[PDB]
Amino acid sequence: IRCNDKCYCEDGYARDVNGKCIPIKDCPKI
Amino acid sequence: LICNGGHEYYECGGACDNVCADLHIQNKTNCPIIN
Amino acid sequence: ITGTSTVGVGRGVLGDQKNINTTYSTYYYLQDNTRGNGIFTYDAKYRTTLPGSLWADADNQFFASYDAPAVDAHYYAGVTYDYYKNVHNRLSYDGNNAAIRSSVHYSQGYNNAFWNGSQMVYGDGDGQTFIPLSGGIDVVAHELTHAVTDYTAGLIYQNESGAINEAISDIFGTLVEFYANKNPDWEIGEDVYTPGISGDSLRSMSDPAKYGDPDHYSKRYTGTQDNGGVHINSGIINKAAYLISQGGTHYGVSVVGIGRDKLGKIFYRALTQYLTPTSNFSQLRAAAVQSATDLYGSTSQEVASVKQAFDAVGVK
Ligand SMILES: [Ca+2]
Ligand SMILES: [Ca+2]
Ligand SMILES: [Ca+2]
Ligand code: NA
Ligand SMILES: [Zn+2]
Repeated sequence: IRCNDKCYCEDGYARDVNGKCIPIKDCPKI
Repeated sequence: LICNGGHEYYECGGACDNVCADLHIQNKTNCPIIN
Repeated sequence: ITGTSTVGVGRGVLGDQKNINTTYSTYYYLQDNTRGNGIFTYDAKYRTTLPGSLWADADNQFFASYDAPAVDAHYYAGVTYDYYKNVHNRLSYDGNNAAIRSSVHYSQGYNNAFWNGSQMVYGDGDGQTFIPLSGGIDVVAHELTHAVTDYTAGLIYQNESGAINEAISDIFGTLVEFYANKNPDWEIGEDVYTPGISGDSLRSMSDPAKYGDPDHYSKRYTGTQDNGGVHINSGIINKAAYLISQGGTHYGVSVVGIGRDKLGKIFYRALTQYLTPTSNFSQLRAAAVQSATDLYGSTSQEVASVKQAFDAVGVK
């Protein structure tokens, strides 16, 4: 219904298991 | 707000973040969730 | 499931009693076989797995606090189905009686609702700024209208096409709210937003500027936040739709109101016949003007009022 008040990872980065934004090249398989 | 854990930022934006586990189906710019 | 079509009773988010169409097979399920290929309501149980479990109840009485979001998701989905069927001769969101699926209790403290291409999903809210979002008929109808748009115009959810996508949802969300005719208004989400503030809402169609949204093209947001302002720039279109229906004077420009039914007819035709995935605000104007021409003729008040309303919000 509205936008989401959120923290987002920067482009190039993604959340690990810990919830930390890390370089996408450091993400694991899945 | 603040969003100070590293390589992140605040916005009132879309529903999807970049999450390592989900990158294969969705990300910030390819998000199927319509608010 | 397959069983016997029954009528249960419960209480929604705002504490109002209502009857709901259920299906009995050992348990009573929130499965309404009276509308198309069914309306199905699921429990996501504070998790993010979708759709979760088809809602099962032992006695067909849905009066527990935990039941309330499900009652309203199910009921309001039904109302929205009836609106599209009865008013626009449209059978479910795809026009082919697609099953309508909704999940409630999504995640925890989740201050939003959505359509995900397959189903509706409602958070419970954090309890202070939102309560469970299925409590708002406008919110429910807004989400299902996203499905309608998907299957018709395909308005890309970004920039101007995305703001049109949003406004279409607020327009029909509001028209479904009026159709049900309980406590209708031209505000969005008033029934589930800030339970400790009366009189406010998430957005206003009558006065988008009340919550910082533009009410004129000259004030459009052109940055990248919120998918290029889809929930912001929708104000411009919402204000035009409000003026078409209700009339008024806006930055000195008067518009003659033609009422909600004609508004809905004009915009439904625009959405289903004239809009495309890349439509911008000028193209929506052309679409609404052509729709009103088809329906009412070039010399009509209706055509003139569409032109005046888009002029008043600076959309040429
Ligand atoms: Ca019960
Ligand atoms: Ca409303
Ligand atoms: Ca409030
Ligand atoms: Na209302
Ligand atoms: Zn929306």
